[PDB]
Amino acid sequence: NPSARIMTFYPTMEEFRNFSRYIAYIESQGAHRAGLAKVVPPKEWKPRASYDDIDDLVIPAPIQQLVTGQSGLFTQYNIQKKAMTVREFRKIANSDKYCTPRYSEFEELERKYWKNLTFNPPIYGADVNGTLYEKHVDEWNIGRLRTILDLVEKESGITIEGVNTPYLYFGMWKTSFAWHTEDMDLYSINYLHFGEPKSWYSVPPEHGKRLERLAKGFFPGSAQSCEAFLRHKMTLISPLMLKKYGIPFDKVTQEAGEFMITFPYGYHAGFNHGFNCAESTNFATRRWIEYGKQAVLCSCRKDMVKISMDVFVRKFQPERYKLWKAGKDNTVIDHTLPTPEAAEF
Ligand SMILES: O=C(O)c1ccnc(-c2cc(NC(=O)c3ccc(O)cc3)ccc2O)c1
Ligand SMILES: [Mn+2]
Ligand SMILES: [Zn+2]
Repeated sequence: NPSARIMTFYPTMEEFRNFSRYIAYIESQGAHRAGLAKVVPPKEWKPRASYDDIDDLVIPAPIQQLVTGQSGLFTQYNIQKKAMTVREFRKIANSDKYCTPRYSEFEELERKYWKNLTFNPPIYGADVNGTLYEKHVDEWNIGRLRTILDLVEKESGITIEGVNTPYLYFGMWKTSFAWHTEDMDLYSINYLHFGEPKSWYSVPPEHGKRLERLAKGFFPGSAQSCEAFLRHKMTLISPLMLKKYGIPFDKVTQEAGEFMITFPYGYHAGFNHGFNCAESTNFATRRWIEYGKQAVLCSCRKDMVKISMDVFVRKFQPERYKLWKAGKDNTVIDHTLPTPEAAEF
């Protein structure tokens, strides 16, 4: 994939069953070079009978997103509100003061997003522990994907919420997620159970460093106070600003019933079009490991997702364990190489 563009995939039912092999397949197709890929499951597939039980479900920690800034550069502050249900949230989301506006093309909605970002602060029901998969769904079950990230709980019992456990995200119009790569520069998977679309922007892993250089110029106090201030997931940067400073990016809209897959060191951001609900978790492959080892983490606060790479290096790269543990493994990552599990392809 020489243009590092966002690809879309339509696996048949036979290809869909083994998750790790399909991930490996799309990397042999170079999907990973965009940092983001969309996957459309066969029409024969569905993760849950109906979404009707849900109105009684609780959102423990609703977050009100207040946004300050101007001229393409914004900082998002997350004011926590008090708990509420899906029935309550849908009421406020479809309300006349928070609902989606009418529009022609997508480009129109996008303009309205970047123009009104900082007015009428919406509520985002984020980080809600839980799944909406029925127990019998055994293909692409975000709850139990069986990838090597499962080695983290198997050898230490540590469950990191949202990372090796699923998260549910209830959004309304204009709720967004700031520019970030995943914790420990992992993969993520995101399924949009129902409702209005979710739009995404993405920067190819091979240019992520350019985005960081730009971000440290725009936010010098923040750069100075943390080795990786973007992991705070508070920074929004408009596509025009990226364009103006010559950072390659791509955009995609995810509609209900479709998957997004993000790749290691793939910076991404986006917003919800209206009331919807999405499930998300991280995962890993053998290719992730070197990213794992070199990832720069937040340096200024505690309770930051940090994962011990020792177990991974001992098991999958034993020849370099001693060099690494002694700090002499000066390996250099090539963002275009696909994961070794694609030797089948
Ligand atoms: O909103 C989404 O659906 C979305 C899409 C893609 N990624 C995420 C995603 C979100 C987060 N967290 C955040 O964006 C976040 C922002 C402010 C906080 O105080 C705490 C957390 C951490 C990793 C992620 O992968 C969120
Ligand atoms: Mn993310
Ligand atoms: Zn920090």
